[PDB]
Amino acid sequence: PGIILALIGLHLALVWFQKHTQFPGPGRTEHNVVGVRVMPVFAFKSGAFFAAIVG
Amino acid sequence: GPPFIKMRPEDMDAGGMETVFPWRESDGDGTTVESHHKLQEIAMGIRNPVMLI
Amino acid sequence: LGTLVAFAGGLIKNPWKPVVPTAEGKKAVLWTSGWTPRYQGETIYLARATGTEDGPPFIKMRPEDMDAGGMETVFPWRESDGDGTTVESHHKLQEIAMGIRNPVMLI
Amino acid sequence: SSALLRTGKQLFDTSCVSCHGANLQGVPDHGPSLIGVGEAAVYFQVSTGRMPAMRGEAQAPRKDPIFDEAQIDAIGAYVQANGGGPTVVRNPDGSIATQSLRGNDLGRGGDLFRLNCASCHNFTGKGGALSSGKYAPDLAPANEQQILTAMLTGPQNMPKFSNRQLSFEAKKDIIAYVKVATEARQPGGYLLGGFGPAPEGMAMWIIGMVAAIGLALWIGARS
Amino acid sequence: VVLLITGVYLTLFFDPSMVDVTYNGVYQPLRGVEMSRAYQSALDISFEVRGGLFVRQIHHWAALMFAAAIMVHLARIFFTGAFRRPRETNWVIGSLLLILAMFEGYFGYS
Ligand SMILES: CC(C)=CCC/C(C)=C/CC/C(C)=C\CC/C(C)=C/CC/C(C)=C/CC/C(C)=C/CC/C(C)=C/CC/C(C)=C/CC/C(C)=C/CC1=C(C)C(=O)c2ccccc2C1=O
Ligand SMILES: CC(C)=CCC/C(C)=C\CC/C(C)=C\CC/C(C)=C/CC/C(C)=C/CC/C(C)=C\CC/C(C)=C/CC/C(C)=C\CC/C(C)=C/CC1=C(C)C(=O)c2ccccc2C1=O
Ligand code: HEC
Ligand code: HEC
Ligand code: HEM
Repeated sequence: PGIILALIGLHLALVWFQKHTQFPGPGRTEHNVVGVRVMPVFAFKSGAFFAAIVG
Repeated sequence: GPPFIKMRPEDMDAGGMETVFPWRESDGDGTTVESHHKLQEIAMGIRNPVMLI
Repeated sequence: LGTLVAFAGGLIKNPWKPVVPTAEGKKAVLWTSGWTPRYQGETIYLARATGTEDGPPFIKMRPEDMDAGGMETVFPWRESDGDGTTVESHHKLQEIAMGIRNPVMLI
Repeated sequence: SSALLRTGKQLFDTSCVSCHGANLQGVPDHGPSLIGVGEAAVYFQVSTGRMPAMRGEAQAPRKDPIFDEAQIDAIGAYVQANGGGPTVVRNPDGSIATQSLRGNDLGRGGDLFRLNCASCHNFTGKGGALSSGKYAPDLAPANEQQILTAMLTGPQNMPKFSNRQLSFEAKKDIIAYVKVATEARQPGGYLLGGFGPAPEGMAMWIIGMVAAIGLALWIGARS
Repeated sequence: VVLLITGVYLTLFFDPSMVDVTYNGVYQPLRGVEMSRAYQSALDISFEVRGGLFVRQIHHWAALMFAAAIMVHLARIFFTGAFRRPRETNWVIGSLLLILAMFEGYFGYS
């Protein structure tokens, strides 16, 4: 569990600082990220998903 | 055979002390596993020991 | 190097050191079985398990206690082990019952 | 009226002689001799329905019985009159014992079952597969006398447990353990069949993962 | 996360020994049988702690879901091509995590 926790921390850090990938679409380029900000929306969706999985 | 043996009043002088435990002859000596369990539970009880003065 | 060797040196054991006493000296564990004689001519019975613990967990067998289509598991007895009354014989028997090379099929 | 096995040798002659012979001699093509066998073998083979059998192959399966109205007794007595095989247990009324064949110790019975019986059937008496066709059936619908006669007569490819290597108490205790293991609840929810992790993995993949992926499809947009 | 929480709960009742004892518990069809101390501790969790069977069942189901979700995530990463130039090392870390999860689940249910 300790090794797994360290590796998961490193994994999520690398994903956070190398921004996420995306699918080609209308306004998507290799130089921008199109989505929603964390602030109101993304934390909300993540927490609701957590609760549903626990359920 | 004996981890516990009975006592008589003459087995002590006027300046002696001794620790004693409850015997209950239905416990028997420590030969079988049943009597061995009974005796090992007698030996470990936090209110069993007694000083005889 | 010295530190790592001292760290990983308490775990290492030799699998071939003679520790098991037999009738030709002492052997390694991986070649003795419990069916191995100990003093050159001892009798080892084919005892069977009864599943009860009043006195017998193991009893001897006769050739007539089986028909032409039967199978039975047996264990080495060594009458010097006795029934499971005292703690000493109980330990001996519980070590007979758990040995990875002891069981045998009788056909 | 025990001096009447004229019935018995009225049904055998019209349902068995094509595969065992008129004198119970084992037609050298299909059937065994049936001389050393007794009433217990006939009872187990007919009451469970494995008898009179069609084509006959790696395993005769269990089917619906053909004979009752005390004619299983007729064939059993007729076959016992031609040999000395084991006999079916009886109660003080003359009927076949059901309740007297249940022991009172389930620990010893379960240990004996795990040592002798669980290898082919299961931990708790579900089925098990043998080589090249043959399998070991489920122990749920068999009653007590059928269990006793099964481990007493040693049917096809099942070993034969005499009354000298498995005494009568041992058999009664095994019967009691089997009948209790087939009739106890599952105190953890719906058991997925009695087997190990295969139904559990299937239920995971086909319930939990589809629920999770469906909620992921609902919450998140698709593009 | 759920695995961590339920395992921390479970560690308060488990005794990992291999010494032999006789059961003498509440489960009757096993009374008088000689068993190790770990098996007896697991039986005691199952039958003598209010809500222990529920917790160990949650633990096992969560382990299964952990493994399945890891495999589906790996399938996504592979098929969409999200392992290319900037992210090979993140792929490597994920592979190590997969191996460790497999062996951890094995050691757990043993
Ligand atoms: C995609 C990836 C595997 C490519 C790797 C690239 C490759 C070149 C690297 C080398 C790998 C080597 C050479 C060979 C790999 C083969 C094997 C030895 C690998 C070991 C572990 C491996 C890497 C794990 C990957 C397995 C794979 C990704 C599983 C994903 C399956 C898919 C995507 C699920 C989609 C949704 C799903 C189908 C919902 C429906 C449910 C169905 C029925 C799931 C089927 C199903 C499954 C999958 C069970 O595991 C299972 C287990 C026990 C009982 C039943 C089931 C069962 O029904
Ligand atoms: C301060 C205090 C502790 C001192 C104690 C004082 C002392 C005297 C008392 C002693 C008492 C001791 C013995 C015990 C105290 C504590 C004890 C009771 C704890 C034992 C276990 C206990 C029951 C645990 C309770 C806590 C529990 C209810 C809360 C759990 C909820 C938490 C852990 C959820 C966090 C989730 C996770 C770790 C955060 C990761 C960051 C988030 C999720 C972003 C992740 C994320 C990233 C990073 C992406 O890049 C990304 C990219 C694209 C899509 C998605 C994502 C995405 O989701
Ligand atoms: C040829 C078709 C066939 C018919 C019809 C048939 N049997 Fe059988 N019987 C067999 C075969 C084949 C076996 C071998 C057992 C096996 O392999 O399952 C057998 C086995 C038996 C056995 C057990 C033999 C043993 O050694 O344990 C008995 C008892 C028996 N039959 C009696 C009967 C009775 C009663 C009937 C109903 C009148 C009947 N048979 C009709 C083919 C048949
Ligand atoms: C894998 C070898 C094997 C062993 C060991 C074994 N069985 Fe069987 N058992 C079988 C086979 C094969 C059959 C099917 C015989 C038939 O259909 O004629 C069977 C049939 C039965 C049946 C009939 C099931 C029914 O629904 O009619 C019972 C009851 C039974 N066995 C009980 C036991 C008991 C009790 C033991 C332990 C003493 C045991 N078996 C050990 C293989 C075995
Ligand atoms: C991280 C991945 C983990 C996996 C995949 C995993 C998996 C498992 C599984 C499948 C079991 C079997 C449970 C049962 O059958 O009843 C188990 C048992 C157990 N786990 Fe975990 N586990 C994990 C983490 C942990 C952690 C972090 C802890 C403690 C901090 C823990 C503590 C325990 C304990 C004590 C048991 C034995 C208790 C019992 O069997 O009832 N586990 N594990």
